[PDB]
Amino acid sequence: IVNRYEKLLSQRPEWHAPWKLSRVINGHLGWVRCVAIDPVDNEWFITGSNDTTMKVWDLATGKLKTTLAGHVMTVRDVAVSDRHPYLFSVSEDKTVKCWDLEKNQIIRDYYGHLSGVRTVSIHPTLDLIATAGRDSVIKLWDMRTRIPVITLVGHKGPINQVQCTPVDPQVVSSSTDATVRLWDVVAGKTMKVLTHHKRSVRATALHPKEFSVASACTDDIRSWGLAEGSLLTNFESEKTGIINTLSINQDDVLFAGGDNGVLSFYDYKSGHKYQSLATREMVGSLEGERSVLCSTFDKTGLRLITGEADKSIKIWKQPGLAWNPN
RNA sequence: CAGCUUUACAGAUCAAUGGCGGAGGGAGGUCAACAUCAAGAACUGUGGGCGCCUAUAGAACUUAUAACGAACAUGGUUC
Repeated sequence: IVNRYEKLLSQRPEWHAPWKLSRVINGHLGWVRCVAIDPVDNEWFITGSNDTTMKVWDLATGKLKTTLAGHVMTVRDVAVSDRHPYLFSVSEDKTVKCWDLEKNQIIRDYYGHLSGVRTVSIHPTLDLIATAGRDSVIKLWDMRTRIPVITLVGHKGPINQVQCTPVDPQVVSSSTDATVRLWDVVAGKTMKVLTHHKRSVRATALHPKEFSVASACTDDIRSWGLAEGSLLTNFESEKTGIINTLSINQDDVLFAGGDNGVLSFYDYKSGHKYQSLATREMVGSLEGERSVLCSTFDKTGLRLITGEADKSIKIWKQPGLAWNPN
């Protein structure tokens, strides 16, 4: 309609600074298909991989702190907790393990997932984590009693990212069924099922200050306030690659990594793509490989960290692009 | 052999003041329920001074070749 387009044209987005590559830390001998940082501090960030390991990394130096070898198969995801000094990690060996960070050694392997487990999210407020695998089910664990407390049946296929919010919409799943769910853990049921994607929403992330949750199928990055479970915006992601990552920055600077490796940045809520970045790879590696598989920002937000399939981790420092809608 | 404090004693006037006072058990069970027993050598309250000082106090148990055991098993997890 003309009534909306005109309005869109009238409104302007804020000039977010562009992004330039800063650090590249070829250290893993495998994909680096998870990355995470400490809520409390931003000194280190760990990165689980197809190595089977996960390595810890000092941001400032870029130096490899230490390794951790508590899986058999490849690590798919990790989550350092704000409220406790535990690092949860999870691998396609079906193990959702829990590393003490006072001793850097596993403690509570949680057992229950029938098959390769894709993501963890620690609940920001509770002493409870949430994991989901190709199982097609998101189980919540009491961390003390290392048992699945509840489980969330709804989904009809493998479930990827499964973020935890502190409100009522306490889990924000995202499947290959292309539904992204909002659940009520307490009710033992769904509350609202965002079906707006076309394909496997293989990426989703909570906004820090804004109580919303960007989510990405093969192209269209939707983003939504999950209070009602209502759409907020659609991003200009029109011919970008298969969106692997979908991290959001503190300053409303949503990042999206592709299977292409084209690092695409967007103003959040606007839905305005305001940068593209061509990937890079090593002289030995192939041009098809290069692809940002996992990524996240620091708590401040000036450094984006992208794990790419070059067996690398690339950290990114910081005139905006013209609007032009449909 | 003097002095004062307590019991055992008559019969008292019984005020005065104390102390034993709502004055009423003891010994024990291979009997329970609860609490609590590894922490700044580490305890608990009380007010007052304003999470911390200063007086009150209380305190059973376990500990310095460090422990509830002058005793010694088995698991689970990683390496």
